Amino acid sequence: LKDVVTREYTINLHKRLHGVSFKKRAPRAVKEIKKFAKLHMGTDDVRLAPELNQAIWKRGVKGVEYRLRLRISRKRNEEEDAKNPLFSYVEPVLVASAKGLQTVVVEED
Amino acid sequence: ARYGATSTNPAKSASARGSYLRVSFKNTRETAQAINGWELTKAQKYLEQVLDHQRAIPFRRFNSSIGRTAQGKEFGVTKARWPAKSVKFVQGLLQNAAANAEAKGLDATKLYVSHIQVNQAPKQRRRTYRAHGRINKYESSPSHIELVVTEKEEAVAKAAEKKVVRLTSRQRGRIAAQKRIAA
Amino acid sequence: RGRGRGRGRGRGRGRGR
Amino acid sequence: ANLRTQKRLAASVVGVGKRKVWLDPNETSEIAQANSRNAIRKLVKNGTIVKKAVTVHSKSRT
Amino acid sequence: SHRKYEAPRHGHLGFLPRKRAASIRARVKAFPKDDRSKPVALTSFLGYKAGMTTIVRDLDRPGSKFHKREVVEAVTVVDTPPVVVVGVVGYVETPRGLRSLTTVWAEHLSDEVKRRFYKNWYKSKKKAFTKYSAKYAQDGAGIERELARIKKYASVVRVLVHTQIRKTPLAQKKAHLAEIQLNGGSISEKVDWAREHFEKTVAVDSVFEQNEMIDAIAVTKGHGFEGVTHRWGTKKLPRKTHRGLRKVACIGAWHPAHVMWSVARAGQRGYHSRTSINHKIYRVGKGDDEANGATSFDRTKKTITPMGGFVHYGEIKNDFIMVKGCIPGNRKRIVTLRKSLYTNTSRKALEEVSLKWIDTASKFGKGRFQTPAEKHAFMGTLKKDL
RNA sequence: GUGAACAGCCUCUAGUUGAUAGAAUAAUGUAGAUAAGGGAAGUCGGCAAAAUAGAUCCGUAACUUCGGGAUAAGGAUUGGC
RNA sequence: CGUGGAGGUCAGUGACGAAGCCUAGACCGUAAGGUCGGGUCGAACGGCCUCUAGUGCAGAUCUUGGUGGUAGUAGCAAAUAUUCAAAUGAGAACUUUGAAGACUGAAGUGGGGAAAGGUUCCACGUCAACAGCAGUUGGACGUGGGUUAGUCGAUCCUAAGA
RNA sequence: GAAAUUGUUGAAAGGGAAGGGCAUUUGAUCAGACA
Repeated sequence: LKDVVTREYTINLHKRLHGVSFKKRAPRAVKEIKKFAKLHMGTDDVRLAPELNQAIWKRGVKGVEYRLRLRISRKRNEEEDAKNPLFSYVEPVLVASAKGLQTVVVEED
Repeated sequence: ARYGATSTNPAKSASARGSYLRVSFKNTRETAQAINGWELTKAQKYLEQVLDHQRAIPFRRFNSSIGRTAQGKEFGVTKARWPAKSVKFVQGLLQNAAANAEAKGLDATKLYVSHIQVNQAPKQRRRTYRAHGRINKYESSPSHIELVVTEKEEAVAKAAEKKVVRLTSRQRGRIAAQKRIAA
Repeated sequence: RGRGRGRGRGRGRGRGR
Repeated sequence: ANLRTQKRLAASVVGVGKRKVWLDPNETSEIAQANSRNAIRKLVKNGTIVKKAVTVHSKSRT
Repeated sequence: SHRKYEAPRHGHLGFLPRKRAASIRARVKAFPKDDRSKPVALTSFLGYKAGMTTIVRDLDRPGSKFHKREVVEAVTVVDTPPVVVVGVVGYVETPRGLRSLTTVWAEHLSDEVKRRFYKNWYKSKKKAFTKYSAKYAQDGAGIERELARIKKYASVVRVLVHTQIRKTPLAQKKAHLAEIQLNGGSISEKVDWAREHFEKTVAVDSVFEQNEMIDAIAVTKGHGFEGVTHRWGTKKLPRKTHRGLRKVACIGAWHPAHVMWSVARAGQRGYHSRTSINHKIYRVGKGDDEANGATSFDRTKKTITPMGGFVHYGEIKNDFIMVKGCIPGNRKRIVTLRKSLYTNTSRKALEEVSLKWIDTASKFGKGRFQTPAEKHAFMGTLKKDL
């Protein structure tokens, strides 16, 4: 069931970085998003866009936003047939504030 | 040549070895003892799960102060680890030993590992620096790895010893007394 | 040798009288 | 590739430090072929290497 | 030589070893002695600790200064949904002790009881008690022959009950099975009382009542590995102490050349089985009646759950027992309430407790309001509602 | 830039991002901290820690080799517009 | 009884296997020891009558060399901090590039010299050893390239002195 | 290409040491005379 789909999620990143060291919050937010994409998509290879890395590191190590609006798209794997046939690409969504939005399935239009 | 103590048929067997490999001797011995006697097709699948931390290698002899885990319940032990460096070397000889099988003409569905042996190699010497201007040794423990895969066979050997009968003069007259009376 | 391994001079340690 | 030596030559040719030398990541094939200082001047002319102007230190609050 | 001065022992030596309990449900080591004249009734009950609140009541204690005066006391709230009898067990007397003889189960068992017998219930075929149900397919002689053996032998009879976990806000989904001894007379009537109660529910007011002194049996809240300073309460070393100060200086003498069992050492703290006695019942509430938190002196329409519900537990919707004082164990823990083993007449009991007010403010902070209508009256109107 | 200041703190030019990592957050530690009421009852011993702290104005004893003691002791003020 | 060598002898043994080594295999002697079978090995060795001595080891905190238990244990925690993508490659937490976040805060982790080191400087190729993890990288390994003065110094003068 | 030390295989034993002496059982193994 490859069934390539693209959805837009809202991750509560405030409750995932609770009681975390101030010099490890931004590095651990990268690891939490890859864990977030593994649960909802099932793929093991999760690629984060460099623009989304700028969003996490916007306000230093101890400056991660409480909520982030993401866009996770599941694609097909190429270039010498790695272990999984599908991977997840996570992109940021430029909105005013990610406060009050739910999951919306974006069709391939 | 000149392998270890093997009791298999050399015609239906294939061998491979590796010398002066810079891997831990204690870590390699536990992985060799956790794979001996297994089928070759199940040996390669089990070693891949160790790299993914799905199954663990049981430590039986060199297991002092090792942290215990829940993955040792399969082998009935408490202390187990995941020696990833030694598995990548052990599975590198399993691929080489399996490749020699089709060259000899062995069907891969029946190969099981029958003999695997690991022993110490000459050490590589370095030095560390301690307090009060002292110098101690700082050495690696390499190992020589060798293994033999053999085809599995069934129904081997009937026709045991003949068990020659020794009878005395009185016992022959006793066994001939029940014969003339009953069965 | 170094600042450790102190045995000899002492305020109230070994090698007294 | 290894463009460590190309960034050192481009710093002295342009006249700024190594922190202000920019190399095109999509054009990394022909930068590795520039081994001399004469070829480094050639890449600046065609925009392969830019100047990467200074960070603004405003004195408006002062 | 002598110490330098005499000092009391640190800790109690009877509570040893301080190891982790063998189960999350504490065992009932003793039961009240049977009286043949009394009717057949339960000796204990099973419930879940919800939380704690505050009660205001009149003190009736002659010779005291607060006589005909109001006092505040801390009480515990234990959610006690009705338990279901699923079987009976008989125990015969042996020179080596008590020995179980015959266990007879009910014909139909709910999925909560079957959840207890499986560790992988989602993967199993749920075949538990399937061939045992064929004993009821006949005229009933297979069960009756096993039941008539309990009337002749088995001088001690215990009943099998389980909690209704689906009636609680917990997400644990598995019933707790336990043995409760029946205290009555005429051993034949004990198994007739249990036979009629198969697949039947008994409430909490049929076992306990108002102003009754009971005992609480539960497992202490765990704390993991703890040092010797908090596990035993030993004196801290001075600030000048090298190699640490939260330790014990002298752990023993030269002779005997061994560490004694009576010295304080670091180890596991908490998660022990404790039995607290002499706890008075202040309220026997109902789950089918509104205004559980109401009183004949307050008259306001409100139930016992605080504002926003109990912290980490939820809301009470079943019968409950209010117990004065503290109860071992934290919230969401299975507890076993047991009647007293002796008749107490110290005048701390035998008094009729009539409350005046029940505190129901929010336990998630410094609550200022009891009912949601009180918050709207004091604060008037807001931007969100209007 | 702040300020008396080559003090501490932040930034520009310039230079680095090199010190084995990952996962959890038991005891005991090392380093940094906070504590109601009492205020040295602790201890060989105020050890350690805490308090005081810049500037301006007021005020300043015994004693003295008349030079000092003296920032004596003890008080008040401090932003922004 | 045994060891190294010497005189005499057994017209001694031996590449059809001397010496040595291994052998819960066998025999003889109270014992020190001697003999045989089997395996391994490849060129010299023994019995006896006498001579001779650097002639017999479990110890000397013995000497030299080698190897263990401890033990995959102690430990690899100062100097605020790294993250994403791409490229290369058998292989990338560590290489290169881009982007982001930071630090040294100008008595600097900046730019130059003296003493000292001596090719560490630069390029290409390489990853067995070294870089107490790793490594495609390196002050590493291999092969080559590089230091241009009438004005900068030495050279000259004298000081304490020699 | 010995010993210390180590791996594999085979055999045997093991309730807070192991090793030893006398005697026998059990298992393995060996010899003699067959005159």
